[PDB]
Amino acid sequence: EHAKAFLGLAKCEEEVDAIEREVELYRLNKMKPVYEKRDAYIDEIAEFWKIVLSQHVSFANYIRASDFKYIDTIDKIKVEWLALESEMYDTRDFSITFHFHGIEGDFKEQQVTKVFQIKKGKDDQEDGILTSEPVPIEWPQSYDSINPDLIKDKRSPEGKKKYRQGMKTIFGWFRWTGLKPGKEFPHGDSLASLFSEEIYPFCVKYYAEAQRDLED
Amino acid sequence: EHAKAFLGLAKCEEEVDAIEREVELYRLNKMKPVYEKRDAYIDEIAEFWKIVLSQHVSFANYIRASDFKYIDTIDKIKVEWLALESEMYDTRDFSITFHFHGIEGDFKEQQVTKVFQIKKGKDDQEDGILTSEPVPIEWPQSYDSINPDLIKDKRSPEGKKKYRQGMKTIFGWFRWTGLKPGKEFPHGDSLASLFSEEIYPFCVKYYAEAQRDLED
Amino acid sequence: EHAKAFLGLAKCEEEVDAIEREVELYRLNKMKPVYEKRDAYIDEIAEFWKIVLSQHVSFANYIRASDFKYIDTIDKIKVEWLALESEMYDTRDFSITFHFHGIEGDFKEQQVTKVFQIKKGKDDQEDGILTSEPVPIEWPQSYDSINPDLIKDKRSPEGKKKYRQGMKTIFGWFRWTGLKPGKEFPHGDSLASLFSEEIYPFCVKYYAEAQRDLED
Amino acid sequence: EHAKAFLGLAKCEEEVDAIEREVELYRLNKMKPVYEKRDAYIDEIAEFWKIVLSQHVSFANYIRASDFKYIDTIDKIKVEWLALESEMYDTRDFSITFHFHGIEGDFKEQQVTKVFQIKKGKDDQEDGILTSEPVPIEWPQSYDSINPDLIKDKRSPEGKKKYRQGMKTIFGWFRWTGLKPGKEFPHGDSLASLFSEEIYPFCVKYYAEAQRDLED
Repeated sequence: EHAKAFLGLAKCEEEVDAIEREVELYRLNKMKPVYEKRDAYIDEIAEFWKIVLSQHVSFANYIRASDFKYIDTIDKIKVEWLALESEMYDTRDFSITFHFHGIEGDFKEQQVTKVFQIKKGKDDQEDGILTSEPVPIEWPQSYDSINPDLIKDKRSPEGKKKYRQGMKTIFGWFRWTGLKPGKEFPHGDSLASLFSEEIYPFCVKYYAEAQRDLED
Repeated sequence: EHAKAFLGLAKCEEEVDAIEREVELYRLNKMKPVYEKRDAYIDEIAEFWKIVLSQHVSFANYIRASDFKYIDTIDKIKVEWLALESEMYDTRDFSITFHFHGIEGDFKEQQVTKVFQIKKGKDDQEDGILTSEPVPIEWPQSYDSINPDLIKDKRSPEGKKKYRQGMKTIFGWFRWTGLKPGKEFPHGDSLASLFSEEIYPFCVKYYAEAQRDLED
Repeated sequence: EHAKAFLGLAKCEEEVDAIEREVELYRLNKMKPVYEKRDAYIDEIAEFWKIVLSQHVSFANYIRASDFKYIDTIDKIKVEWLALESEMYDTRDFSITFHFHGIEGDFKEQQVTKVFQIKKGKDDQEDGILTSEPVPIEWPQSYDSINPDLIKDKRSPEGKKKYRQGMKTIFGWFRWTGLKPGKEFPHGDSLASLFSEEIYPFCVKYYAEAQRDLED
Repeated sequence: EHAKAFLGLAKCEEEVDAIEREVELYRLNKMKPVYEKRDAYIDEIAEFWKIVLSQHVSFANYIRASDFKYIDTIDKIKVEWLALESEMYDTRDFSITFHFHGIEGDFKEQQVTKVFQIKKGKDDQEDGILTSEPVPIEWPQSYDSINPDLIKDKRSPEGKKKYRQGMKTIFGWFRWTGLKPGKEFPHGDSLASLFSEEIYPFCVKYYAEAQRDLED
């Protein structure tokens, strides 16, 4: 009845995995209402996101300094976890919504939402990896020369170069999917994790740290 | 009403911290019953712990190979989380219970339990650190020469050396407290964490890995 | 006897330290002529440095992406080791010389050299740490608002902020000394090491890697 | 022109590689005589190696604490670099010689030397990796049950287990070659590097540190 034991143990492991999911759902449910309250207070501080995003340590490593002109117009960010809507979603799946104030003559005021979900390929310990769907955004006027929608050739030496430059901008990240390795915005996956795991949850601590450095 | 906002945010952080604790209690409560069931099956495999303990990668780094003779007689381990009994305990606080089969003429069959709880010293980010109380154990006959209870001098060059050698054995770990840095069993705290965070929860995975290496 | 031995060993360590210096001098002397030859070939490839600097992995982490506009105009870099000129210099001491092509009406074409030398503070094991002297540079026109030489106040909340922003640019690095911890360009020392230990010696390997990726 | 330049740079890299070898030979030649002098003084301190080997931080991670009984009898270690004898040897190639005092009726007093040399497999960047030849050693009497030369079966479940246990002892390391990955003493290569790069060169610093702790 070592047999019975082994069979029993295998089933217990499965129950452990089920428990971890139940625990995570509990956490996400309880946190949802507090995030909504927090977000409401955030809306009362006009320059909040601009400050936080410029303060983060590694965020800046992902995007050309050129983009910051536009990143500075972000005045709202909201993350929502998809597993709260349906149990068919992995606990790590989420949507992220940005609002931009825009810039006269260059960049339209607009709201955009992107969705990220996990998938597995089997083969290798792989807990599974993030994927996303491209989502439309109206690019800044000045980015017309590296806009993939305006470049006619993108197959010529010059066109190919312009194309790759655009895909390396923040706007190229919006059409990231994780399904064409080496052909999309680099590390779109790690950027997404930065948001769900660091930036959205601890933004206030980042803001405080930034306002602290104003004094010394 | 940035003021109101800031005050509101500070309170929300506090609620976050409360939620994390509530989440942890939920996890520990749900897991308790599964651990009891698992443990029951473990009891049916006589050499389980001996195998697991010899299999772990880093456990061996903590104790003289000499001790393994006695570690091999362990036939039962149980961890219990104190926060389940009272909310005055930190979520990380726990008791650990060992049973030894013993060895004829050298080591008595016996059961011992040690308790670990967190404390903070303030000063430094310190999430707080583990502490424990010494607990009595009957040492193996052959360890008489480095037994702190039998060494008369322990202040002479020879006595001091014998004393330090005994405190570096597994049995010296049992009187570890974490309150006399540099004078007790080295890294008693990290060893304790090995048990609560790795060895007890994932013992089955370690056992399987060990039985897997039997084949190649 | 044991005495004699210990004195002998102490002297041998001293001889080891002397040998390490002798070995380093040999390396630097033999390398000097090859660097000069190599540099001559480098001068024939106009966009060399621009490409290499944009290619390095961690260089970008040190400076605002804004600065790259100007970093891209660097068309010459030369490192020389001061220990070759005098034995009073530590083997690690060096001068670094930059030439910038400039940008009409924003940034003047110019050549600048900075010197770095080791010093010790004693106590802490410290092999000793880098120091430098501030060296004058004509800042880009567009950097006028965060130029420490043009800010009148720099003590008001706005002036202090503008001042700190300028000191965090590449140009602020040029007045780094390592003598006012926390008040100068962050990690000026690690940046200097990047140049002497990685960028200058292995630039060609970085360039190749960059040209390798340009098609992919 | 550009052609000429590229050919010139390729040749300069080759010269760099040649220089590194020349520098290394210089270092090894100058150090040889100091090591001989130092070793002579080391021979006058009977318990030197025992203390040093028990003191090293990570050495212990490689071998069963059981082996220390025998490691404690080492009273002499000598490393020599083969590149000093012939230029056909890589700078990293070396021989290592141990002398053991032995233990009456368990372990014979004896001297053993092993040789390590680099080889390349091509493709993977591989600077090339260490290889060695098995060298005969008379095993301790008590290790008879896991001695590969005494196990008759080593193909039965018990024999296979005994065999693998022996190959994981320090004595199994002596027949390591690096030519049968996963079937020989684990990480024999990293252990060899520990000796040539850390233990032999800095033994004195380790000894001092150990004598420093002996009072604390």
